[PDB]
Amino acid sequence: AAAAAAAAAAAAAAAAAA
Amino acid sequence: RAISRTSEDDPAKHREQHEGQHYNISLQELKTVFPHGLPPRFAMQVKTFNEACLMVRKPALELLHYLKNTNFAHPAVRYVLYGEKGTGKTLSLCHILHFCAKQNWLILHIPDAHIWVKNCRDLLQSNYNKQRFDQPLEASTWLKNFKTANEHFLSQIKVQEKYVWNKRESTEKGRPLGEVVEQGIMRVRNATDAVGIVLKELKRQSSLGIFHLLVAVDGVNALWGRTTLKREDKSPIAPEELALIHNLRKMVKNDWQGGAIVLTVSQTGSLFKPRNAYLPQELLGKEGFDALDPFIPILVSNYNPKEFESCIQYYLENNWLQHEKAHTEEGKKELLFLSNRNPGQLERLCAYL
Amino acid sequence: SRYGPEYKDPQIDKEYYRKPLAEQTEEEKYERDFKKTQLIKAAPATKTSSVFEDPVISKFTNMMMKGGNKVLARSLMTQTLEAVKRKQFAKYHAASAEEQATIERNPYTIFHQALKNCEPVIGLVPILKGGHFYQVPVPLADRRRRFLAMKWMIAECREKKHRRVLMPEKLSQELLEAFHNQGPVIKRKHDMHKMAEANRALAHYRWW
Amino acid sequence: KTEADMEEYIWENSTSEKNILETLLQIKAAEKNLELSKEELLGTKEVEDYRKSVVSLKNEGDNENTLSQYKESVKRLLNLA
Amino acid sequence: LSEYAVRMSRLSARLFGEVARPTDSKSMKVVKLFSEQPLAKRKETYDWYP
Amino acid sequence: YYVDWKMLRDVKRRKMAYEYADERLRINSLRKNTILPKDLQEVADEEIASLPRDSCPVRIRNRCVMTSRPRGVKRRWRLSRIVFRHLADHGQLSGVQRAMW
RNA sequence: UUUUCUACAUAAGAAUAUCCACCACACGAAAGUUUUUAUGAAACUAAAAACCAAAGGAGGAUUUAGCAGUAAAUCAAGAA
Ligand SMILES: Nc1nc2c(ncn2[C@@H]2O[C@H](COP(=O)(O)OP(=O)(O)OP(=O)(O)O)[C@@H](O)[C@H]2O)c(=O)[nH]1
Ligand SMILES: [Mg+2]
Ligand SMILES: [Mg+2]
Ligand SMILES: [Mg+2]
Ligand SMILES: [Mg+2]
Ligand SMILES: [Mg+2]
Ligand SMILES: [Mg+2]
Repeated sequence: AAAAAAAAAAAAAAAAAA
Repeated sequence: RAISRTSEDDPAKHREQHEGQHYNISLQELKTVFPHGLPPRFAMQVKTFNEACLMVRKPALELLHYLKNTNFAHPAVRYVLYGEKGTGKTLSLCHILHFCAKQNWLILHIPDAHIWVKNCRDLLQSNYNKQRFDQPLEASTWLKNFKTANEHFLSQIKVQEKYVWNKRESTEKGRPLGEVVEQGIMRVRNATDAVGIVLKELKRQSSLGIFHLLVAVDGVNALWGRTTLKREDKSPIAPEELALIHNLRKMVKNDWQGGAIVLTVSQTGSLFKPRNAYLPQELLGKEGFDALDPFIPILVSNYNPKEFESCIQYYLENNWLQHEKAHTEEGKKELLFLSNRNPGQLERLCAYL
Repeated sequence: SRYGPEYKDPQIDKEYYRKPLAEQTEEEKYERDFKKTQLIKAAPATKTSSVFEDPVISKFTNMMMKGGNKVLARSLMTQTLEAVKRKQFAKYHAASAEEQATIERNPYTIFHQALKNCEPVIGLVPILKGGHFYQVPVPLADRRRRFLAMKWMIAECREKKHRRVLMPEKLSQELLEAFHNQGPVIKRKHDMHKMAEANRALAHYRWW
Repeated sequence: KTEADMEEYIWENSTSEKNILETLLQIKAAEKNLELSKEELLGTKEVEDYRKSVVSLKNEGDNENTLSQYKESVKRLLNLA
Repeated sequence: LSEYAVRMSRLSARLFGEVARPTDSKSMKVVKLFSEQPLAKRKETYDWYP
Repeated sequence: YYVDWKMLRDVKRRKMAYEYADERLRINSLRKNTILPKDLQEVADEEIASLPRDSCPVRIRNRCVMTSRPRGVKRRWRLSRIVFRHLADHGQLSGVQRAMW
């Protein structure tokens, strides 16, 4: 049911993850 | 030289320094006090000796001493007997049971709760209770033992309700409870609803000074545990789903006055519990221990040296040890070691000896 | 035979080792035992120093055992001894002082006596002579006889019981019936004895 | 967050809290004391020994000394000595 | 089982980079198929013979 | 020369099966999935059954590499049982020995 | 029946071809029928359910194995 928003991009750029 | 049966028998007047002595009980006493089950091994003991002799133990003394000072004005107090397998819990429940049948109370006894949760031939469906199942056989048997249990009080009670057994049959207020009990015995079909009705009317009428209610449920963990019995869908059913359990739960809630509930948490008959778990919160689980409220956790342990020597002497007095070398000190050291002076184990070792 | 022939059997008896000082030849003998630097087989799990264990009961236990179950066979033996015990305690309290002096309540002595009564005196071996097999009366060793007793007991109380009926029940029954000599086991013993008299002439064919 | 999701047993909003408050409500109704408060009941030392005993029982687990704590706290609470 | 537990789990998968949304037992095979080296591609297979 | 015609066949099979591995995988992705609609999956079905029959891996046999024996092979050395013994018994297989215990 | 089922390590509860008037029904289904699942391009292959519950009531002549951690019974792993 519930679809929660996880930001891949924010934590990505921040931790050198993208 | 040791003392065994030499205690003078007064279930109420039992003295702390009379520890480890066997008081005697009659046979008609056995028929009136225990119409319900007595532990099979001990039943064998009695039938074999023709004498029912029972040893006084420290937890039994303690729990009787908490039943002397009972203030019936206060809400019902919950006691719990716990211990390792074969340590004498049910005989310590029986000590109480017959002492309180001698003070003339209303005795409500369930020999094993587990029997209601497991191995049921007939499982009946009832929507009267909103999707609940009933056990005609078990209910009938319990009622038939309850009838012989207390006769005096079954005439004295006046039931106040309008009760419907069938569209063609009913019982209306002002009836002695014996009539309800036997009305449920005769008709096996509704016997469960009869047990539940007996119970809730017992709890209602327990506020008066006419009722002193000792409720003994052995293996209480069978109430909040997991159930083996199944629907035709093969899907397992909760213990909630059972009429007998649902009603026997209400009897432990301590909502009422004048009564006392003495409980025993069990292993030997259990379901889904490991064999080495004797501890109350493990057997009862989260549901059990949380819904069991503040209670008194009485520990039941193995024979100490004196208890042990007294039991051995009691067996020698009945000449139940038939081994030539069992009269030596050697034999005692060996029985002590092999049994670890555990009562059930000692009985097993002396049975074939 | 993970033991070389060098290894002697152990003597488990405690009484033997506890009270040595009164016997010369035996002092010399077990002196020669240990001082010979003699190797000893490790005492078996079955056998104990227990004051309570009867080697005959243990043998019987074993002959009852199917598969690898000691636990189950020791169960059935234990239960049978208890059952004989309680059957005689039943027969004791429904009796009168005379019969209370007579009746035996030790299940061990009952077991033993019931086996002694059931053991055959004489036996039969087939012997081939002139292309025919004659059955011939043969004297038996002690061990062979005890064996025949125990095996006959167990064979009967396995075979002839009704399937509803448990083993310690039927076995306690037959133990008590063989105590008093009226058991079917004893009838078997007699069939042997009678077959051995019928053939007594043929006792000449035996060359040993 | 569900209470069944918890790694610890917190005394606040418990079931044992409601069972105790009902037990003491009925004890006050029996003794004919008309004094009724949650602050008064739960503020006592007894219910505090019950906090400690039941939190040590649920978190630490079944034990000899922990059931001795239960023994003592429920002894004091129910007036039996 | 709660909603809290499920939210937590969803977060765990999303974080560690495992499958986010709930899938069948039958569909997970797909992931397996791309997680691995397809059988005919292993050096033990195409390079078997000298 | 591979020792036998059969071995030749097998070499070819392993080559083709190497070549089409990507196609086969990509398609059997669709095929093995519950999430996609059946209408895609039937077309994808004919798609993978279109592929050359010698490209599918189940048609491969692990054969003895020297002697071409189809079975009695030990996977680790890719050797027939017979050839394996023949090498080991002259002690040309390092760390292999007869077993006593 | 030294059995079958469930819990569970080895002290439990129940079942128990027969009850009785009447079915129903014990042990035995590894076999078949249906539906699923695994592997695979391909299911005829293996596995799990539900239904079904048959012959078998300890075996003629004749025969095999075993000398101790063996026979017997039970559990697990591997090779391809
Ligand atoms: N005379 C006498 N015998 C006792 C006493 N307690 C235990 N025994 C003996 O030991 C056996 C133990 O019986 P139980 O009371 O059922 O023991 P238990 O703790 O209920 O055992 P489980 O039901 O397995 O948990 C009895 O059958 C008696 O033979 C006692 O208080 N007096
Ligand atoms: Mg008990
Ligand atoms: Mg060639
Ligand atoms: Mg192949
Ligand atoms: Mg069947
Ligand atoms: Mg089977
Ligand atoms: Mg497929």
